Amino acid sequence: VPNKEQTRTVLIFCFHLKKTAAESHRMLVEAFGEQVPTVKTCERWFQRFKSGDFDVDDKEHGKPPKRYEDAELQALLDEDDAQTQKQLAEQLEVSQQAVSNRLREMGKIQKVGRWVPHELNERQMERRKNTCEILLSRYKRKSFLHRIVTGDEKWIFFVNPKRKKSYVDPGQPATSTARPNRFGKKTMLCVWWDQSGVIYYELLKPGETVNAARYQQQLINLNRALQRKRPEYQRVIFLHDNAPSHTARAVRDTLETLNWEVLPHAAYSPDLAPSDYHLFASMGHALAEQRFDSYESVKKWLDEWFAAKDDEFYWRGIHKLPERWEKCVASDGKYFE
Amino acid sequence: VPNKEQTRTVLIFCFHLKKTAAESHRMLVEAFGEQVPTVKTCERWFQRFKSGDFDVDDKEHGKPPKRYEDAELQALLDEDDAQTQKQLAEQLEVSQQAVSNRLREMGKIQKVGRWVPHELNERQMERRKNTCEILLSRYKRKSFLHRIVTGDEKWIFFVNPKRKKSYVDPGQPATSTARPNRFGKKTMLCVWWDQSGVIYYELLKPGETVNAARYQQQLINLNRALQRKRPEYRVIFLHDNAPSHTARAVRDTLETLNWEVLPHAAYSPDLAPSDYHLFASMGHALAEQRFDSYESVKKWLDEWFAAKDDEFYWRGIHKLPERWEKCVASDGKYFE
DNA sequence: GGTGTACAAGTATGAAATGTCGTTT
DNA sequence: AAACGACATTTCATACTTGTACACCTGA
DNA sequence: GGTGTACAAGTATGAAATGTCGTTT
DNA sequence: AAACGACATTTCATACTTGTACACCTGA
DNA sequence: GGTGTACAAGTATGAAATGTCGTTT
DNA sequence: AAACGACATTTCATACTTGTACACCTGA
Ligand SMILES: [Mg+2]
Repeated sequence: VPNKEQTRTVLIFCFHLKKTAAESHRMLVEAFGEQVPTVKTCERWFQRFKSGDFDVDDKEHGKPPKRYEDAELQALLDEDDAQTQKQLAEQLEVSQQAVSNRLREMGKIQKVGRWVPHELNERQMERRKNTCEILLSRYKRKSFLHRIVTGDEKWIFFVNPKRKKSYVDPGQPATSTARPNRFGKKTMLCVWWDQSGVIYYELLKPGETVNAARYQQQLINLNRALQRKRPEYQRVIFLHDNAPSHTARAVRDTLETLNWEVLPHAAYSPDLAPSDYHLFASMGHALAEQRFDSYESVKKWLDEWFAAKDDEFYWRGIHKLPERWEKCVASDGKYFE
Repeated sequence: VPNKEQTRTVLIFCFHLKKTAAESHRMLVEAFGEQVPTVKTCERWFQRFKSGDFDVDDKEHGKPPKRYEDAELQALLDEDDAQTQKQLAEQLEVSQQAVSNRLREMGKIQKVGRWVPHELNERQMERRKNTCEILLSRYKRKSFLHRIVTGDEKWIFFVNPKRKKSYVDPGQPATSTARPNRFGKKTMLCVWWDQSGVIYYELLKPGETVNAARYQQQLINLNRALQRKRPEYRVIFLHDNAPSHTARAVRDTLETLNWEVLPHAAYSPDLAPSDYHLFASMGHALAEQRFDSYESVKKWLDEWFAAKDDEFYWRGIHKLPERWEKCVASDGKYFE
């Protein structure tokens, strides 16, 4: 028994044993059995050989025509980066599966879009832009992160329920997890800090609130702790979000009469807020799947964490603002990647 | 020139030509060159033919021994269905990458879990098993759907943003969308329907509320409507154990109509036809939809409920049995 | 920020598959 | 000459390992 | 409850690869 | 006989097109 | 929804324009 | 009719609570 390839392999052999084309077939036939290629084929083969050849592979056959240029489909991506296969299958007068494949046939993967903080509008971006433009402007003259202190305020739900992803045979159901209670115990901690480390942190009582005075009282307690915890600082650059409670007529005056550099920070720019993006964020993660039995436990936890984190950490967080702005700007104020 | 495959093929030729090993070999050298297998080899090859073992392909040779047996790592899935590779790994003293694959090898894929309403306290489940148990029992006797009217209430924000999914070259930004303002312009539709269709529905104006008072009034308008649209009508009202629904006030407001309060277990939106099936459809339907006007909403709703094929409603109300048959056989823990 | 997966590219396993050689036929 | 009967010495789909690449999450 | 992606199977291109056959040497 | 022009006859990777299968959404 | 200022718009409360009196030419 | 001082009694410029609006977090 021979085949269709190894077969022709033999004629190469013959071709080197000088046995003439037709000559070879003669053996070839009698070699195995009549059920084999023709003479003609061997002449052709030999003909192909004489020139200096060898079947690297059969040459590409005839194939139907591409029902649609390749980039013709790439145009659409260019228009709407995120459509559905079904959608393109229509714009292309094709099936969807069809597109499934062309897509594979090109780098193309499917990614989910980032969620972003707000529909920033003209005037808002414009603000951001400059803001950084400036801060960044000064960060060049010289580093003042070295003397800047920030802090913001974010919740801490007593139950971070994690949706669990599980490994299993297809058609097999995954681990189901119980939704969170939209109205359950949650303390609203707020903290301040700077490059060298944290500074002072209060954890409100479950269901507590921050008022204009409330705020004030806090800076104060803050200060007392600051001076003691921080030598050098005995100006200091304060950076906090344009809340309504931080944009307090009183506090503006409780701050001024306290003397602190009220560092600017555009509206809706939490990606410009270290406490936000780098600090809370870190927490965010390891703040997960975690459940909190009692308020004290949370504080209990807040402490451990805050501590363990090598001084380095914070440094970075704070020492990011540069690049952060640098983006804020280059991005023309739009948020950024 | 030849190779290893083709070569072997030659000694297939030669064989059949009653040519000898040490003979085939001779040719083989004069054929291509001296850069051809060892005569020895041929001989060996020959023996393989005496048996007719026409070597179709080579044969698996040396290989390291499996570090960790197969159903071994699979036995850890049986414990915690969903661990991380880094974790299964670190329990089989083997690199992670390593795992990725043995998983890959076994017909194993990862899929994210289902979300579900609430943790059912040992007790809370008992409640459900019976509640169903019973209805299900009542159903065997008679088919009381043909007269079942239910309704629950659901919000409707004016903007419903959806994280977008874009196609592009690896490492590349996907078209991003801006977060929904959690607090914002939203209405609060309230509707009742039955197997045959929708009967009546109010859409409480922006930042609206509901109080025993209000509901009564609703329950009532409902009736009116119900009657002028539903000839035949006893009647079975199925509605969640809200606070404004378990109020003695309305407890009477219903009694004063014969209306049959069907039974129902707390934390059980998955037996709320009005919920798991009516809204449900609507949900997709409201995707990425924007509403510039409170009326625009009322508009859509109308158009929609019109659009809905009659049968659809039926199905929703006829799922009820299967649903319970499940409800029970699951012991309360919601199903799937 | 912090993980989690899966490609890419090295490092061994180890029994073929081949080779070398002295020895039977 | 033509095989053999022993060990050497190449061979090469395996199992695993580092090394990355990179979708995505996390703060809003 | 609804829809979006991809693994199956079929199925018509259509030119390279292969056949059949009467010339040519 | 050996091989070549000439007009028929296969092949086989393609490009799509129905069928599904099934993760994951939605309702909460 | 939570918390603030800036401003429009219904109210208490204090200060001019008036009204009622009693008294003398 | 005349023209005061004294107390009422209405009027009206003006110092309080109220009640909307838009703003910035957030997103439970
Ligand atoms: Mg409800």
